[PDB]
Amino acid sequence: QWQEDPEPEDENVYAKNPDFHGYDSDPVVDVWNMRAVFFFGFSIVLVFGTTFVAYVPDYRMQEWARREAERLVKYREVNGLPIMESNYFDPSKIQLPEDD
Amino acid sequence: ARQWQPDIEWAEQFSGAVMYPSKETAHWKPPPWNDVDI
Amino acid sequence: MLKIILPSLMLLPLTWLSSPKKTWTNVTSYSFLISLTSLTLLWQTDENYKNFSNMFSSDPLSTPLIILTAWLLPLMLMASQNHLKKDNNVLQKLYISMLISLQILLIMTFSATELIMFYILFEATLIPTLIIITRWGNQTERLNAGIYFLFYTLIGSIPLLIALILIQNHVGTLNLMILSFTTHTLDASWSNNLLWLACMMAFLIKMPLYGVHLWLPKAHVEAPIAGSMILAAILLKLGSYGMIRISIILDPLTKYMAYPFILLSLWGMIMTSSICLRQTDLKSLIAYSSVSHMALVIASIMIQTPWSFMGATMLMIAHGLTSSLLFCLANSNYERIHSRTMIMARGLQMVFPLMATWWLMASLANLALPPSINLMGELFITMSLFSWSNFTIILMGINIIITGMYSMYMIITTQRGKLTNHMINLQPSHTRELTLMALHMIPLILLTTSPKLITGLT
Amino acid sequence: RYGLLAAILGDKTTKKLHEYSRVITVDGNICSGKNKLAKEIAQQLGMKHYPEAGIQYSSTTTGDGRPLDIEFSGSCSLEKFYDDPKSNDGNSYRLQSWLYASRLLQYADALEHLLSTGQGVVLERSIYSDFVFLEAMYNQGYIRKQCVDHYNEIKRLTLPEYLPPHAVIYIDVPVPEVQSRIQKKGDPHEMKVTSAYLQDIENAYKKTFLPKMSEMCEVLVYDSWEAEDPTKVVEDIEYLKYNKGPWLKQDDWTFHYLRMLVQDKTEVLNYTTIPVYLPEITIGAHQGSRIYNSFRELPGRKYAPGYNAEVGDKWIWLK
Amino acid sequence: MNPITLAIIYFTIFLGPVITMSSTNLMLMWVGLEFSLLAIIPMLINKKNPRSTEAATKYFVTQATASMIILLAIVLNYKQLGTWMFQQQTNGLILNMTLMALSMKLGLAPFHFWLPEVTQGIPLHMGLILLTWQKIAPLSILIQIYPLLNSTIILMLAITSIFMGAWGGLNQTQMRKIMAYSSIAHMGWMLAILPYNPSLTLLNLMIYIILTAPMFMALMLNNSMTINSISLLWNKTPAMLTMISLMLLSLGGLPPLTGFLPKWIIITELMKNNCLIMATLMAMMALLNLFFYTRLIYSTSLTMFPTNNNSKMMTHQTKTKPNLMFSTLAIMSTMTLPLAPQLI
Amino acid sequence: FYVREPVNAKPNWLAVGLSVGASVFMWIYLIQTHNEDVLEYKRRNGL
Amino acid sequence: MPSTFFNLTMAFSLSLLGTLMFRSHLMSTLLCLEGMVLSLFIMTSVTSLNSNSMSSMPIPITILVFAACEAAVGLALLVKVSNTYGTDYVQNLNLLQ
Amino acid sequence: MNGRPGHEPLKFLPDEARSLPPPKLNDPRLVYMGLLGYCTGLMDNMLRMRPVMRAGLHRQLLFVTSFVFAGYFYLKRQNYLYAVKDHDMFGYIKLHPEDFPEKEKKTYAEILEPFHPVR
Amino acid sequence: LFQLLREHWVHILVPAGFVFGCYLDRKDDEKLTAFRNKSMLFQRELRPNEEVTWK
Ligand SMILES: CCCCCCCCCCCCCCCCCC(=O)OC[C@H](COP(=O)(O)OCCN)OC(=O)CCCCCCCCCCCCCCCCC
Ligand SMILES: CCCCCCCCCCCCCCCCCC(=O)OC[C@H](COP(=O)(O)OCCN)OC(=O)CCCCCCCCCCCCCCCCC
Ligand SMILES: Nc1ncnc2c1ncn2[C@@H]1O[C@H](COP(=O)(O)OP(=O)(O)O)[C@@H](O)[C@H]1O
Repeated sequence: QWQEDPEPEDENVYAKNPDFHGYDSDPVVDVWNMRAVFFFGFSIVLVFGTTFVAYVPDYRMQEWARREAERLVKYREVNGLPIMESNYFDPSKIQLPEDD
Repeated sequence: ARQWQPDIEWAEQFSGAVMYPSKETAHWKPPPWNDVDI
Repeated sequence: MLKIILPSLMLLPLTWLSSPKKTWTNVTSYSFLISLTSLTLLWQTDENYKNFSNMFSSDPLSTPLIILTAWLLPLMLMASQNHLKKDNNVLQKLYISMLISLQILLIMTFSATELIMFYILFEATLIPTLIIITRWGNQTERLNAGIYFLFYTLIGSIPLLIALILIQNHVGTLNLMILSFTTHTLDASWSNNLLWLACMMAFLIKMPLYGVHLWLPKAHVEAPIAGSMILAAILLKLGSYGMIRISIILDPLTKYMAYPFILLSLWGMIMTSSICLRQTDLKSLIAYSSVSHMALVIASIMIQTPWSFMGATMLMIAHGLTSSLLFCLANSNYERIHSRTMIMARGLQMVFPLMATWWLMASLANLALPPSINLMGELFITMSLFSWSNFTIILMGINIIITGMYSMYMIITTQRGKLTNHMINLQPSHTRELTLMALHMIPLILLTTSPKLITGLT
Repeated sequence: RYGLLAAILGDKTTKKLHEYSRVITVDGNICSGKNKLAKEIAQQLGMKHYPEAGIQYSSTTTGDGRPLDIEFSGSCSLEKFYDDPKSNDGNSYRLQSWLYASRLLQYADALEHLLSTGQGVVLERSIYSDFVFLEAMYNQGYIRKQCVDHYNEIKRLTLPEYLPPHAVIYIDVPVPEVQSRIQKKGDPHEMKVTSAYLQDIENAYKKTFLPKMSEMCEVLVYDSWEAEDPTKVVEDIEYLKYNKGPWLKQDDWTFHYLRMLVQDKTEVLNYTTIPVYLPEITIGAHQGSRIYNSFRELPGRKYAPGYNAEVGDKWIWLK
Repeated sequence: MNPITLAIIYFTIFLGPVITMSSTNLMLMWVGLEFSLLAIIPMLINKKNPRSTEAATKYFVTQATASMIILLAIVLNYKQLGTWMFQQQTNGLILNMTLMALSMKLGLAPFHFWLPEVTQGIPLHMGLILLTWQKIAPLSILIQIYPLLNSTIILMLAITSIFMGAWGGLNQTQMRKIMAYSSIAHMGWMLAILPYNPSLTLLNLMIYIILTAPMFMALMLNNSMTINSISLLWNKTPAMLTMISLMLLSLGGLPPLTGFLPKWIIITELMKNNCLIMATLMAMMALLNLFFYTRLIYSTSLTMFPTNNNSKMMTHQTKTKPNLMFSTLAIMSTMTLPLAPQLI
Repeated sequence: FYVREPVNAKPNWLAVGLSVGASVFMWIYLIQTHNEDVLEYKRRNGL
Repeated sequence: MPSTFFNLTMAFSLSLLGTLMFRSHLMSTLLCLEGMVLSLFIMTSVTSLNSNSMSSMPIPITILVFAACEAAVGLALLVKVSNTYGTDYVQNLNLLQ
Repeated sequence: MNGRPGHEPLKFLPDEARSLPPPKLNDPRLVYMGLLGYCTGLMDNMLRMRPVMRAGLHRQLLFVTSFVFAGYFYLKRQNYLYAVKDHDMFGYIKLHPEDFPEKEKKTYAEILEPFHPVR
Repeated sequence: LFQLLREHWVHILVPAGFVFGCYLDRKDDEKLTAFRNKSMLFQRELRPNEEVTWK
């Protein structure tokens, strides 16, 4: 037979290091590889990130447009103009193909 | 449990003077390693 | 956007220079913060998109992804610390670097103004991925899987190369900004009808369409967990991002040149969803789940209605996170079980109480439970598809019923029923396994609170 | 490194060959007196003396020179050769193939000393004589036919390039008397060896090795009595005329290329690693990777000679 | 080789291409081609193995008849124009025969059969000189006659070489044979853009030289003429496994590496000139070339083939340091795509 | 140590001095070229 | 002159067909190969002579000098072949397949 | 191109290239060439089996400093070549003006691109 | 201070990238500064003792 190794068993890392956190076999590296992963993972990304993302102001202008509507609807209604006129680019500006 | 490293048989195919050997194409056997013929 | 990128490059020096024992924590801890710098791009207080500089830009469609691409590198490096912890200390530092380059390249591809910059970076991502799948792939067939993943993408890629060089001559620059504000209206010739297919086909291939999706089941099967996460979460979505930015040109033809794909995808959605119903390999079932839920996306990036695109952007980010979560937990069962078979390992909740809660939430994300971005996404694509033709609900209606069935079957035959008598005893759950999951779902819960951020360009 | 430049600007081996400059090798037979005569012939004629090739001869050759672990040296046991003939794992063929590689290294190191220093060479058994062990092994059940073909292929590919032994000495003692010589030798593995197997070894020499080398190189046959008398044998060597043989055509410009070969050990045995996959020879990727990824981590071996600090190398930052 | 002879030959093998390039009198260009033919034949039979004599006798007959055809073109021109050199007026057949003969010398496509056979049975070092240094002298003549040669003839010569080179590569497992089948394809890309952008013809050559020269000095570092032989690279010398991987994928057109630029700009120039028929088919089968490149990748790097026990012995003795330039051109190849604008 | 000593154990002090010294000649020519260049550019054009 | 040039040119093509259609012994080929050099030498000399272009007569001979050595190399390969096979038939030159 | 008037038959960079600005030594490209070089050096050490980064610190320098040296003087030229291209291109546009007339597109108001509805 | 043995030599690699990154992204601005304040929607006139609108 062609020489090759006998199947390597998978160790019960939980037999020694009964506090195994799943990162590395020797205990101190494990502890310091979860004390830095829960922290940088949860403690300052899911928390500081969500804080910053929550405070992004008027994202994509949708906080601005609910007022500009309100003053346009305030202005258009009181002055009697149609609230959403039916052509946007004014007809006067357009130079329609004359013949057709 | 071991990413399967190639066995002898997987290796075998790459021998032979042509990868895809057809009829009267397997007749060809690999050239001498020394580059010298008998 | 060179903080999301330069600091990333520097990760490579850190994976190499750092101590063999401390290499893992330096890399994972630092890219978590790299994700935090990525969050700055989300600060868009105005419609004008952010053109950082000539070559690098980020608009609503790319920003939700760049953050996901940066987010998964930490997770990928945490899910592969177990397998790949049996290596020689230089095989690891190669795997870690390979994972690092994927998001460096993927961050740039998603944040690229010039479409051919997309192509060069687009097709480069195959190099890192093929190495991850072939070199560390457990099964005898990864050499084959790698071939399938390289050729299907490559044969699609060279047509796009010819097409983009073609439009540069026709218009005079491949700059996505200009191409948008310039008049490029195809003329429904027979040739243009080919151009359109040339540009979309390469994107349609890596976004598995029903016709060419055989590469994805084969690739994720033997791929290591980190490669399977990357393929499902970021790699497949590269095809969707491309279809959104490339169909700005080729505006007139897709009105009538899409029918073929749309029907291929919706019928494909049903058959891909159904074969999930009886597939013995769990990783196999998640992969076909990925094909079907991505077949919905190619059917919304082609109908081209504002809501479709918005549904697509919602679903792509959401399904990306969910799929990985499913691929990540599949791996945890695979490593203790040592087999991909779904029938073995029955009853796990009895022995792994929490992983089962993660399994349940992942499945509910997989099927459309309502207070989830996953449902909002499908609800929207469903609406537009209905607008395209009221009949579409029938086919997008057989998929919803099937999607419920396979999603729960994964929970019912893997995480319930009587425990398997005595497989190699299943060691308890590591805290890494559980966090790798928590890190996937906690963002899924947070994004569902404010869906606006992943809402697309439309 | 010795190179044409040296040659163009000197370094012509032709200007260093003396009357005693020859490749003398005593093929001998097992437990015979091959070594004593050799060490002596070396002593009186002033020729370099090279010991019989060993499992760890290559390790003594390279780097520290401390003996390597068995698996690092190819996992070959002459000891296991004897106690377990026709073994399932084939340690006997692996032993023979490593032995051929070891003498290939020894013969090449010998030729390098001969062409550089000009001191003549005594190396005991040679690659040319190695075949007798395999012939006897195939004669009995030790090795199967293909195994033989694989050794012959390696021999045909590498041995012709090297120049032949100038003269060969044959210290012959009969099949029965070597076994009694073996009997008082202390090791038990040498004892209990097949009389017929020893029969096949010396028969293979007499039938093939001598006559073969009779035409090509100066073949001197000595009986045991002539042996144990290094003086007389030495005398006869000094007596033979080094004429017949391929060595006659070795002009300086021809030696240069041969020198540059032996000067490169990685080539000397390049064809020794030919990718012919017979089962005994195959490392196997998982075992081989571990053995390499372990041999390469030994102190002074991680990096090239001169660059590994473990053993005390310095100046690496400017080398 | 008496070092004097080595000098005379090597000088001729080097004066051969240089006279061709420097002179304008075609005649002097022909003898430059003639000297290259005479100088290469001695080196080809250095081992003098039975395979070698076959190699040289083929190379010589193929080279000689082509040389005679090139001379006939010059002789004919001399009577259609007193000049000893091709001009706008030159009869089209005069140029076409020149095109066929030099393609014969380059073994570009229809005459591609001689190149794999000649490359097999000659030492790898001479094989590198045959595939790279010998090729420059014929193309220098073609670059000079750039405007005159007809577009249709070389376009089909180019498409034929891409197809034959790619097909030859998949079946061949003989490493040196594989190097020849890529050079036929790469030569096809070079001539495809020859009537259009000669600068790009040259670029597609240099890059081929900066790619093939490292690749061959890699094959010989372990002197492996078999893929099985290069596959055990992981045991003999592990570091070259990384760059051998990238250089071979660079030889094929994959985008991050330097190898994409030659194909990319040739395609850009052909589309600029409207050959979007021809360019497309070329790029597509160009993809076939990568398949056989990656199959080798598989055997040498991505998968570890089993090795013989004697390999441990070769690891022991100190390894031959690879050449200083192997390292510089290995990084020059595979890593200079960011420097592409200045290259063209 | 080694039975067969390395050829590189004590540095090839020539290879240092032509490697170090060559590079320092490169810079002093390169930096010179730039400032010299900048000037030529300035005077050849307006400034 | 044009008629003579036609004959010489076809002579070169008939010699071309010869060297491109081997049959047994190689020495035939090399011999044919030489038939071309003669035809080229004759044509070059002829036109140079009726163009009174004396500045070019050097060429007719340079052609022969280079062609002679070219042939010398060719024959040494031929002798090398019937030393390794001893029959000089293009037939046995197939090891490289 | 060649044949262009005044062409220097074998020169590297004609003095006319003096007029162009010199490449800033820290131009990203020259800096790349530097890194390209350092890597060559590191690679060499690796292929020759030496401590990768702690060896040949003299060579490291030769490499990073050879590649860079080459760059400034190459880029200096490639820069010129490109600059010639404009001199040449822009000039022609004028000398042959009629062939490159200045089109005058109409404000969208006037032009009427057809509208394909998505519906 | 650059404590060795991967003490601060390495830990400062990635962070430094960030700074360099920010140094470039604020340098890109410096280049793309035409239309500094010449845009139509935002073309205010310079307020007293203010050098330029956006830097
Ligand atoms: C970004 C692109 C994608 C990136 C993916 C990966 C990113 C990982 C790294 C970054 C992680 C943090 C950033 C992403 C999360 C952002 C969270 C967020 O934006 O919260 C906003 C919310 C304010 O609400 P807002 O939408 O502004 O108000 C609406 C006014 N009309 O502020 C809050 O209310 C915070 C509340 C915290 C707790 C909320 C829990 C609510 C759960 C509700 C659903 C429960 C059921 C879910 C079922 C799911 C089933 C699968
Ligand atoms: C655009 C990016 C494209 C993708 C880039 C990343 C992938 C590059 C392609 C890799 C192809 C080969 C993959 C398999 C290689 C296997 C190498 C191996 O097995 O390791 C052994 C080798 C030699 O070992 P040695 O260093 O002597 O020490 C250990 C002795 N046993 O030691 C080694 O070979 C490992 C170390 C090699 C040198 C370091 C290379 C690390 C990867 C650097 C990637 C940089 C990516 C930059 C991305 C930028 C994107 C714009
Ligand atoms: N290829 C081989 N086959 C069998 N035995 C070998 C081989 N190579 C070396 N040997 C062993 O080397 C030994 C050398 O013997 P020697 O030193 O003369 O006396 P002793 O037998 O007392 O050691 C032999 O006995 C033989 O067993």
